[PDB]
Amino acid sequence: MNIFEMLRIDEGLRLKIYKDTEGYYTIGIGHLLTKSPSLNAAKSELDKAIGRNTNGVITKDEAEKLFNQDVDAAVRGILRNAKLKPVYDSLDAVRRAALINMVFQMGETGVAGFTNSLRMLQQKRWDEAAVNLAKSRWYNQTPNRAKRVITTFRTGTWDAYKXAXX
Amino acid sequence: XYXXXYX
Ligand SMILES: *[C@@H]1O[C@H](CO)[C@@H](O)[C@H](O)[C@H]1NC(=O)CCCCCCC(C)C
Ligand SMILES: *[C@@H]1O[C@H](CO)[C@@H](O)[C@H](O)[C@H]1NC(C)=O
Ligand SMILES: *[C@H]1O[C@H](CO)[C@@H](O)[C@H](O)[C@@H]1O
Repeated sequence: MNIFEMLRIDEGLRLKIYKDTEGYYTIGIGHLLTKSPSLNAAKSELDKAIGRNTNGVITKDEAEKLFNQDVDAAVRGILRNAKLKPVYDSLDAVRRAALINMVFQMGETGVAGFTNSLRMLQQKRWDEAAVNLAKSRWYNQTPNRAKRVITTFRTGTWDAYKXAXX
Repeated sequence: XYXXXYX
């Protein structure tokens, strides 16, 4: 498995607009539509992205397209960032996926702030990096996801990924 | 169903 299935486990999936934990309108696999409080604003952003009158509801193929765009944006973010790019360059593909997941969640600037953990990863110090990453605010606030992401950094394997909707 | 989650 791969970055796409990983983020599927970590982000959920909606075919109808919903409010994320911060109260923002979202659809698909964690695709933020707007930070405006207006549902009509969110729908106009969605209609613009999709090129039709969606009424807040998208198809699976449309969700998939937004998702691939957002994954590509996470990678562009890494590649543009002078702290992230050399770490990423040095990582194997599995650990690269873990870095992309973090950027997907919190943005390049957030991930770039993990200065010590990034140096540890650059030095292949996997256990130290995992220990250090678990000290963070991120880990405390989203531990289910952060544990899995951290195990992926630690092991370089997909082992951590191996109701309430429908 | 038809919508997603998880709630
Ligand atoms: C939905 O969750 C159910 C309850 O856990 C599962 O039984 C069911 O298999 C799940 N369905 C899917 O994951 C398939 C939906 C296809 C979504 C693909 C769109 C994304 C954007 C690639
Ligand atoms: C979806 O809900 C299930 C059941 O509570 C939970 O295990 C899983 O972590 C949830 N996924 C996300 C992305 O929140
Ligand atoms: C699961 O339940 C919530 C009800 O709170 C809905 O918002 C959602 O669309 C889904 O039906």
